[PDB]
Amino acid sequence: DILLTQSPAILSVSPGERVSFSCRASQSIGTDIHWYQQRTNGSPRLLIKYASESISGIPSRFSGSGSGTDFTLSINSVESEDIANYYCQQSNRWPFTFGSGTKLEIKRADAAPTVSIFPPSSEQLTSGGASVVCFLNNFYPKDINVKWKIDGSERQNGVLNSWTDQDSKDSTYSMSSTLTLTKDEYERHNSYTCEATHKTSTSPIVKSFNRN
Amino acid sequence: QVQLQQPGAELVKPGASVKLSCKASGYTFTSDWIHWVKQRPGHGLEWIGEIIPSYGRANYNEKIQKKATLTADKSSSTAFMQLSSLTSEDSAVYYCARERGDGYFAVWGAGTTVTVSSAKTTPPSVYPLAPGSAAQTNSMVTLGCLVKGYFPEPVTVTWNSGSLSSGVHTFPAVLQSDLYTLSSSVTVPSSSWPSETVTCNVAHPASSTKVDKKIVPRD
Amino acid sequence: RAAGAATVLLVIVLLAGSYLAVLAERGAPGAQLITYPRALWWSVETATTVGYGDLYPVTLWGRCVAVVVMVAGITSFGLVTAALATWF
Ligand SMILES: [K+]
Ligand SMILES: [K+]
Ligand SMILES: [K+]
Ligand SMILES: [K+]
Repeated sequence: DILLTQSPAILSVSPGERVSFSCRASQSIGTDIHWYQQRTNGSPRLLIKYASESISGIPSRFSGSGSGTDFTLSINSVESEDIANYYCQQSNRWPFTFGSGTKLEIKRADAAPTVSIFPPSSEQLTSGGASVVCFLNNFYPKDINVKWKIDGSERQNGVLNSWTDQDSKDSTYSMSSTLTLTKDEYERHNSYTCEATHKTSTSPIVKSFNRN
Repeated sequence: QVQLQQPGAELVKPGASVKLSCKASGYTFTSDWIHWVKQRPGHGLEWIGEIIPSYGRANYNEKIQKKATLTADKSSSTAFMQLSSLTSEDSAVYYCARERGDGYFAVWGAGTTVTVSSAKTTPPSVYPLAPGSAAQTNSMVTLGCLVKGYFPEPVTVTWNSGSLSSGVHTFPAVLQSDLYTLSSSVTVPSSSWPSETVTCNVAHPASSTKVDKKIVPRD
Repeated sequence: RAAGAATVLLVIVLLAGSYLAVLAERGAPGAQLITYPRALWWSVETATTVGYGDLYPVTLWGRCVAVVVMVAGITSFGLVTAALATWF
């Protein structure tokens, strides 16, 4: 069966710059190669067919070239919406096979995170549970640290974090940090604070609120 | 209109089997082939097999253990994939795709998330995330909703029935004690809220549930 | 000049063939005769006996389909050839 090699697995480019994805077939497949785009949580979408044929609905920005064993998918002037995984697929011989995929990463300007802290809802408290949620939104680079403090004392237990993939809207990243406690544990504490430490600042960005 | 319709999710206990469906619409030709592709989280696309509805013949990827059996109903324009004796290795998103006999997948279904686990189904609890009384608002305000205690994946979160897309971030779910939890973020001009309503819609395919939660300022 | 009778018969065999050709050939690892458009160009150089080897079958049935296109094609061009000689 035909092996499709896509290397590098990750490609980093600056905004508006031209980028080229590589696809090499283990044997000659003429121009029987097709390219698909798959955004985070989305289904694959056909971009180019038979190595270089345009698909209606796809931005002119996208183009393909090559024949034989080496193929290229190019994007003229990359923009945020192009952030996604790209796969090649061959139909020269049975069975059809897919390349392992290349992720497009965009290197934009640094951006400090927008921090928001939210007290648990009354609806949740009514169930004997209390979740304190903190959003660290639209920052770059993605490297970032979050710290929790209850009544001035760092807290670690009950904290779960989640990081999004690079956003196809503005090339930034976001992170959520959730401190879950029982209604009781929550009732015997005054202030809850979330602190974000990011490259954009020598000092942490802090948001707090008192249960009263 | 949606050319290929697939159910959102299927929970299967280890060892049991499940039959996935793919309802097709739009032009149909005797030369159409319906393909199935498997994709594990964080991984690539794997071809499973294909079937030609007009004749009923199916072919399968020889490189992998055969878990699927493909069939098709011409009268209902529906293709089916029977997966049997599943294990956690079979947990993944399964897409169906249509090829006009010319080599490329013109269109794909939204995919069916299959989870192989002994755990039981559980609808999510949706809680509001409104700023505290001491939070200073800028020209923009950030709101959200907490979706926890659901199983299995996935859940789809939209704002104002989908009319609100810009300024929305839905974080990947985290698994703890056989239950998932995630939050979704939305940012709108500070002046528009609460004057203009903001509601999140949470759909959980596995439990056939969809609930709404209006986000209003704290008391 | 009932030659058009073969033109009819063959053009069908070309299509018939190209459909089965892809159906018989798929599933067989390495076969390239696996999409209608091309299979159709195959069926022509085959029925016209030109056989370039750019494409061809490797599965017992694909080969059964072949043998049938060839013949019918040889037959077709024969009658269509014979006819052209009479009225000329
Ligand atoms: K010859
Ligand atoms: K020859
Ligand atoms: K030859
Ligand atoms: K040769």
